[PDB]
Amino acid sequence: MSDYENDDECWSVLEGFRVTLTSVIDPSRITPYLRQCKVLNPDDEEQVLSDPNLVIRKRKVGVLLDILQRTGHKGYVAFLESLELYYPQLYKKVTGK
Ligand SMILES: [Zn+2]
Repeated sequence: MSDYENDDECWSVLEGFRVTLTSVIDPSRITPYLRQCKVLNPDDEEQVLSDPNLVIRKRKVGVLLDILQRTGHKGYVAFLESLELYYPQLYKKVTGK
């Protein structure tokens, strides 16, 4: 069991994509998927679903990534999974494969 992660590298790359990520990704849509991957907390699910309209989405996903970094690279893998599942063309941009 290690103290902290070095995945600040992984999530600072997503900052370079944040302008697209926070616009295209539905954070409230994938809340049970992120908890299934054990990268989202029950309290944070309640706080993301607190917006029924999701017109504030471009703030919501940005604050979501802040919380997901704290699960290390596992949040980043479950992130790329949610992209590969729901948004194929966005996934190809973010991973760049
Ligand atoms: Zn990493």
